[PDB]
Amino acid sequence: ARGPKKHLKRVAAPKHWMLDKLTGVFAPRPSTGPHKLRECLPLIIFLRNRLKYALTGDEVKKICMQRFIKIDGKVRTDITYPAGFMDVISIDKTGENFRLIYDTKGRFAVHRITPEEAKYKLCKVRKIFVGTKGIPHLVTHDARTIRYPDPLIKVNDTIQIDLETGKITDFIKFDTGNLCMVTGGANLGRIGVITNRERHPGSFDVVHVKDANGNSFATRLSNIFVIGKGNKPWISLPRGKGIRLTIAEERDKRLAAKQSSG
Amino acid sequence: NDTVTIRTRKFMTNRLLQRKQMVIDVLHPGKATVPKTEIREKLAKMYKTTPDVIFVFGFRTHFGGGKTTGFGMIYDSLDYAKKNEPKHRLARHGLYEKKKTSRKQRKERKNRMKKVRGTAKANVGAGKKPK
Amino acid sequence: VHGSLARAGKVRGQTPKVAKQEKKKKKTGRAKRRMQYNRRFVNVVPTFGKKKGPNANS
Amino acid sequence: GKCRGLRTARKLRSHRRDQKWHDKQYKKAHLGTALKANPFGGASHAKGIVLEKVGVEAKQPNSAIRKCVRVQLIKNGKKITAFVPNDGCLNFIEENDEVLVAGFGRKGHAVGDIPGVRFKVVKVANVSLLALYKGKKERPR
Amino acid sequence: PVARSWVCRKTYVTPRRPFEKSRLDQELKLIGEYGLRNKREVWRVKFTLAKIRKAARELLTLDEKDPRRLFEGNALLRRLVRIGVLDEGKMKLDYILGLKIEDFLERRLQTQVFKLGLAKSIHHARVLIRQRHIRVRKQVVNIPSFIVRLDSQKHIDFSLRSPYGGGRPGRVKRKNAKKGQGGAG
RNA sequence: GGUGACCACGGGUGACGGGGAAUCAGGGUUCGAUUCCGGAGAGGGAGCCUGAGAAACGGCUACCACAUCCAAGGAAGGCAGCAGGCGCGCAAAUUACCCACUCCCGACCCGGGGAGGUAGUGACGAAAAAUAACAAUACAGGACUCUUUCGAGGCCCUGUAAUUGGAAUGAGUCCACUUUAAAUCCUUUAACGAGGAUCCAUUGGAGGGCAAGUCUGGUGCCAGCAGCCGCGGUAAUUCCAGCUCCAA
Ligand SMILES: [Mg+2]
Ligand SMILES: [Mg+2]
Ligand SMILES: [Mg+2]
Ligand SMILES: [Mg+2]
Ligand SMILES: [Mg+2]
Ligand SMILES: [Mg+2]
Ligand SMILES: [Mg+2]
Ligand SMILES: [Mg+2]
Repeated sequence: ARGPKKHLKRVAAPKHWMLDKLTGVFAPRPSTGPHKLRECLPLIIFLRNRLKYALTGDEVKKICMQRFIKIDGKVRTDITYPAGFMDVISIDKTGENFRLIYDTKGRFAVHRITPEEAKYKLCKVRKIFVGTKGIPHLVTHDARTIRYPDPLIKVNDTIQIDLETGKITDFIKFDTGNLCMVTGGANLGRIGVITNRERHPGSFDVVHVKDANGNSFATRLSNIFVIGKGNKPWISLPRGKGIRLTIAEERDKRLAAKQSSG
Repeated sequence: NDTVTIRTRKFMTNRLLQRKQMVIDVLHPGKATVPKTEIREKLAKMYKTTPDVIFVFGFRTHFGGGKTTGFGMIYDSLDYAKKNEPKHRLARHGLYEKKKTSRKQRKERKNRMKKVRGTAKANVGAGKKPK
Repeated sequence: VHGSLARAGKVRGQTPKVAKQEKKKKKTGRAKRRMQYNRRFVNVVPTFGKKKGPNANS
Repeated sequence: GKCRGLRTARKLRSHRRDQKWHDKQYKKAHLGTALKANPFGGASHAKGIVLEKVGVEAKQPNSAIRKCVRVQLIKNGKKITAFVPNDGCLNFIEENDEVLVAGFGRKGHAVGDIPGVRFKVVKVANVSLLALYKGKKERPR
Repeated sequence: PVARSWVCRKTYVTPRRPFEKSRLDQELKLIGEYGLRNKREVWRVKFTLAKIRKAARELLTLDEKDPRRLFEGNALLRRLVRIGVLDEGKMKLDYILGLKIEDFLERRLQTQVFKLGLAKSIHHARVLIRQRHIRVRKQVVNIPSFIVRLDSQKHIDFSLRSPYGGGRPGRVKRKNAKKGQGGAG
């Protein structure tokens, strides 16, 4: 091609969006933003496919124009704005807020939150460096950067950010025994506790995680998002408590739930 | 009229678009498909809403008659109904008029205006002769 | 070429023309299968013949 | 015998593809000479213009005159012989006719008692020969 | 470009060899027994058992204690005992390999309405269903090959609109009645 | 110096590559122009302007080849975009409607989009499924049954021809609703709408392979059939016909 693309095909859309093959040829094609296109929900398929607020694409355009959808403290009029991982989606008219956390199957699940919970939001620092005049900057897994951080934050760590100030309320050091979350790969959307980290010079580091049920798994270091201070998470967990159950026991889960409600 | 039951499910009101969205399944046992007017007034009577703001669309009759499923949009004000709706639904009730020309003549008109440059009388008078 | 092509289409033309007779309309589909299933299965033959075929031209 | 070493796979694959040039099926479809020599050019059917009507003696056990036509295909201009497969369908052919010839059924090979004939005419003058034989439709007069 | 699907499969497989007197008689016995229109729909039920029995065989060759074997094996058991082709107590993979096609063919709607007394003849059952007279639960069905499950077996009845349950007499009865009342009072 | 029998280099390709498709014990054998991803190209080459991004072609410049209007002084081209023509061929659709859905562009809730959707042709192909069922008479048949052939009916199953013969439905006409951007089709639903229910099922065969005729009439190694064996020269299980059967 002679330049950047601006169309995404429906089939070429990310799998976790749970889009269907028949309604349209194309896909939302989220605009550039804080997060990559492979791990973000455009607002169109959050208000039309998740909450069913809009029936087609023109209604979600109209409601974005009416300026009630406030992402992360700021209004967003873009129909295909990339929401991304654990960003606050506040609708002030309904008085309800949302947190975009992967479920146990690695998909962005609808997760309502309390108004006091949405006043803060976690982030994962990606690169630490110092700019001009000896002013340390600190970029995060979003496109955000903040000046003058606490020197006790290193790379691949976690920072608590309270909204409308952009200040570090507190910090979580990426360490053994601290509750984390997988953010990619096969084990995407799993909640566990770090047990070991092996380092490979010049290659991707590999961590080992053991969850509450004793199930152990591994993933690359770039797929680690520490959220809990040791064992207590700093964010309300989604339904299911972030444990991946095998194919066997959701069958009897549905069977027993159907029998109990029938 | 003896047996026309109108049930609704999946109901939810969104104050985002100032409307209450619901899917309605009518049940006419041996009658034909019920027209949208009768659905509109009965649904309005159930919700104590005025029978000029209710919208119903997409009615699919099940096999052998009886159940027929449609989608209903009820609004808290007719002004909001004119504010945010597809133009074809507003045109069905007559609130919006779409008496236009066909798209082909519009495309001929536009490409005719490309030739004439800038003249405030002929860039708009380009289609006066080829109507 | 030897050119014995003048005899082309000789026997076909020589055939005496007889018109197709008028018969009952044959059943189709499930009726056809019903007719032939009852023809060859639900029947008991006391007569011998070593199970002669359906088109015995005796 | 045959080699069975752990690293004789190059020899095994080279001998196999060298020996695959010795059966007629692989050689016909891969050398390309058969494709270029095929009167149909690799097509199932072809269209030609009738040049003449000829008779071919049957093989030795049989005895008849088999009615065929010399056909010059419009594409690649190759002259072939096309059997006319019915009792009186040669008379439906006249000179200079657009005939749709096809193969006989064993991949460019003579069939039955007809020597040196590999094609049979299927349509003549843009109407099916079988339709003319059954009288379903008339000649385009 | 297009948004179409074109995801389609063949539901039947033609026999490997044609023209066997033993096989043709076996199929013609089934067609007369269950009132099937053509051999394609005795081939499709043969193919249904062909794929079902194949999957059970593949599962049985699997290693014991395999979660795939347990989950998939009990999965197809559940739908097999749902449609009633297998006994409730016979919940084993090995006994699936002994299943036939006759017990599948009696799960058809046409054979079920005939076997439940709603039709006097098997061929009468197919014409009754195709004429929109029968119903299952509260949904009218006009497919003779409509399979039935245990929870739907006891709900088979005439439709409300047919001239065998509720009212709505047929047009020949209406024309005959209007013939009688016009010629005499 | 570098590469080569561990095949360089050169030639061909009826070669765009892959995800994939067909066949299916295992191993394998072919096909992937074709809707997803990557590449390339805009009649063939070449060179540039602008722009973040082009060696852009629904941008420009020049040559080559085709081709357009002209008052002959000039000027204007790029359908391997959607339609539609010619030609090429064995081989493939309407010079239709609409941005209502999916998305894209824009200064933008408001405009545009032959992307795309909708309809038309459409037997590539795939799924379901009409062309009939029942009853009462005959004449048969049943382990039939009643005395143990003999006669009947306290029963069961096909068939042939009949005022049967009155029950049931679509396929179509077509009211309305529905669907839809507006229509169309589908689904409902009025009212008409079947007794040769002529509202007519066909395509291939009947020597074997391979299911089904050593029936009848013509022809007479002729005409023809026949994938292979083979039939046909005056009594054709095979040609051409009628009748009857077989396969789907
Ligand atoms: Mg090429
Ligand atoms: Mg390809
Ligand atoms: Mg491509
Ligand atoms: Mg290019
Ligand atoms: Mg720019
Ligand atoms: Mg160029
Ligand atoms: Mg018919
Ligand atoms: Mg014959």
